[PDB]
Amino acid sequence: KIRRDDEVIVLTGKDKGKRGKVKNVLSSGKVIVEGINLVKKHQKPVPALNQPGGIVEKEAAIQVSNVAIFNAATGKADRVGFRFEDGKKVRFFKSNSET
Amino acid sequence: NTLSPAEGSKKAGKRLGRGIGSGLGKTGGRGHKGQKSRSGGGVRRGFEGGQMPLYRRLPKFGFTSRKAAITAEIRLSDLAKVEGGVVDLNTLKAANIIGIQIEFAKVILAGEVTTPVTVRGLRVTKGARAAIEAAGGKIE
Amino acid sequence: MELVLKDAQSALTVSETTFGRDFNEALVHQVVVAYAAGARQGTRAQKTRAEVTGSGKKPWRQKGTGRARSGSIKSPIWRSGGVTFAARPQDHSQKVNKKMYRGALKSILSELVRQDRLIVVEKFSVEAPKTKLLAQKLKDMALEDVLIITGELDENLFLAARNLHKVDVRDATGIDPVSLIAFDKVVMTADAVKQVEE
RNA sequence: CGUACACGGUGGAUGCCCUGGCAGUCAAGGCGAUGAAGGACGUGCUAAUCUGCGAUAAGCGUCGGUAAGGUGAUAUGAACCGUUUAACCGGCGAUUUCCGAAUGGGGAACCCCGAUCAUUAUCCAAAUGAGGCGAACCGGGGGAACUGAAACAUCUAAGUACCCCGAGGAAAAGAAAUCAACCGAGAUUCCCCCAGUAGCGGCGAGCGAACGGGGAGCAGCCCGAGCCUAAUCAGUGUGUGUGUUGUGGAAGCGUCUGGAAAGGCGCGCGAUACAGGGUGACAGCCCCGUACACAAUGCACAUGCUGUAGCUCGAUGAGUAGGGCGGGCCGUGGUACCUGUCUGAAUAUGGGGGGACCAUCCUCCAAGGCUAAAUACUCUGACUGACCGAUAGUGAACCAGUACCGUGAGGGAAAGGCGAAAAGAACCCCGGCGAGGGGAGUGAAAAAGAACCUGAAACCGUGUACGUACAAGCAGUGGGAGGCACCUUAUGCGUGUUAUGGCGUGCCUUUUGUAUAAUGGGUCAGCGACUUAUAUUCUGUAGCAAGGUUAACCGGGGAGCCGAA
Repeated sequence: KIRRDDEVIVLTGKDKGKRGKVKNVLSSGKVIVEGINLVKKHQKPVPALNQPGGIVEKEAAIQVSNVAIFNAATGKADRVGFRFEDGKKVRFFKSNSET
Repeated sequence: NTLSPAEGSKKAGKRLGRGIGSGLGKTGGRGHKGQKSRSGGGVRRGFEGGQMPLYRRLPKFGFTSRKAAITAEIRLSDLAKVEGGVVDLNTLKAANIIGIQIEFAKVILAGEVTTPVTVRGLRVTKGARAAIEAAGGKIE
Repeated sequence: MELVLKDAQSALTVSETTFGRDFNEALVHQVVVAYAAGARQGTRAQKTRAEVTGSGKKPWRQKGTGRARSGSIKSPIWRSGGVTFAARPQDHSQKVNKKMYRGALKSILSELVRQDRLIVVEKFSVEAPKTKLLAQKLKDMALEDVLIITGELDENLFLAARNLHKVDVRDATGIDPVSLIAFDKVVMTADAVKQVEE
């Protein structure tokens, strides 16, 4: 699954190629990564979608479908950041099949 | 494979008899429709088991006779001749389908083949005297 | 005659068994037409307790009416009520057994000794834990198209095949004509045949 | 103003979904005067509800598990805690104000004390018991009626409803003065059968066993003395089979559509693990979970062991058996059982019983007592269901047994869903105006905006097609003439609609007869009315065949039933 203590790599959105850590995950499936932000009116570095209106959620609203964590396949993506105190998870992290 | 099988689960196999429409059959479907013997059909059924009566009133009646010995145990010839052999008196009857908790019986020459085994029984009728005499043996 | 059995390797021959009964394709097919889903609550006429309540309880003018668990029954003028026009005490079936049901239960057992039918499998079949092994033993058996039919066995319910195409697992003990031949076709095992013989 | 349709609204059906019910199954099973159940009232920074607690108040402590996230449901603002490893999960311990069955007394929660009955009694309440609660089941007593008998006083419903008292997790029964096919069976209940037979009955309707057999479960023993020690009693040690949570746990693949797949299409896989749910749209191979594994607790039923401790001899219970009078009740017949009054034996060299009485056989011996084991329900935990789906289903999937009603007992609703996220209508104009919106913005498949998915009918508005202030009425049909309007079904072939003419008295039950001044409906949708055991008698089909089928319980049986004179 996806965690907040992990780094993601865009692959489709206009932010394709950008790197960053996962800010937070909502029960909606969307994930906001430290980097994919938008320029508000008074030019305030705050993530948000591009649409006119009053008060709307923050976050650029990224999708786990176009992201890139640890995909077991041939892609253009590269290294990705990932607990350790678990021990058993370290074994999976050591394996080139899981994490 | 991983494709939804054409079928296979519960209502699979053979059934009972002729092409049954739905569950055991009805007569008067739901809603409204004749279904009945017309007239004042409702309150309570017609018959009662007896009559009014006129035939049950006081015809050539009788009465309940006392319990009988509940004799009358078919022990026909053959089926005992073409079966087993000698010694067939009061001791070897359980082997055959002749063994009532009560007592007595009778012999009814169903066949004529000689055996010529002897048989007690405790009863006797016509034909009983015949056979087991011209063939041998002694009845009681 | 001698029904040739098959091992896990679907050998050409193993043991032998058979059943004696005048097969009736018309009757067996006359079997696959009666209750695939025919025990789903009928709608008879005269089959239960039903004891009056007499006077008392709750004040209010009311007449004698069938009351089962606050549910009306046997009362013609109410869902599931008395059917004045007797003869057909249930729900729409078919003008139709003591010899067709059972007789078929026997005739079916004879349908197995037929060429263009199933085949007996050794007892080791029930052992096969996996399901893929079955698909294989059914492929080499040259009867992979039997999945298009159904499947059976003996002892306990063979789980390892409950997934295979069309498979209503059942035991030789209590095998109604149903499992005997799903859609006038089937397949059983060794011990099964023996248990079914009786 | 008639009718059809179009756009918008009203309304809410329908389609889909559903954190709910309904039903079955397994496991498990009492609480309290060490004052419980329930209720009242507090308690979180704000919190009005619910839940958790309770003044160390949705919390405190220990151990173990677990883990970095956490501070209940509400994802708010503020803010706190956590590595001196919290939250959370399991067990246990500490504490636990006042009132409260509390019983000192009074009392609609407030003020002062062991109240009442009873046993022991150092008679000092000093030492103890009872006084409450709890789904049904169980035992011992009291005991109807309507109803059925198509009247009714026997009978029947009832030995039921209801009432009184009481135990357990289980009770009651019980070792035979029995049964009685027998040179036999042989503690008692329960299940099946024997019987719907014997028997009872205005013998009318109805009522209705038992012995035996086949099974489940098997255990026998104690009241005077003699003697001596392994029944019993007292005490000690103290289980095998477990309860919850966490650990050993594989897995986005490709193309296309889309904001997103749990799509279509292609391919592969799990299975001593072929339930279900979650994850942005139908993923058993994404996550949990299902089989599985391990550790924390409770129960630990039993066994072992110490001291007691065998065994032996004789007898065996009179106001009883039995009889009479008056009743209850039972299938109980002069031949069931029990209560009340009166009378009243013998005694094993005796007596009772074997469905009549009295003399003669067989069996067994009362008038004393105890006794394990074999089924019930379903609050609770878990699972399942070809069950229903929010005018369905429990009254309750939304504050519900709440709103609300009655003095009270009691009665008792309606209201589901935007979505990927958040939007849920910013900004501007008008106007008296946060109560009337153009415009515009939001959108995915929201033909989405605060009871928001879809969103019909009755119906309303505008508008369109077409009649229409001489017009006669089922308002059609065929024939021939008229016009207007449209050439997504080119062919002298059709529609919308209408002018005029020839004909034409809605629909449904009751009734001999109803269009009818016979009866019912204003309209609409939904809802709403012919079944569950068995027995008997016929009919259609089909296998087999004087043989045939079983029932309890076992794939075995053949009891038994019907037929065969």
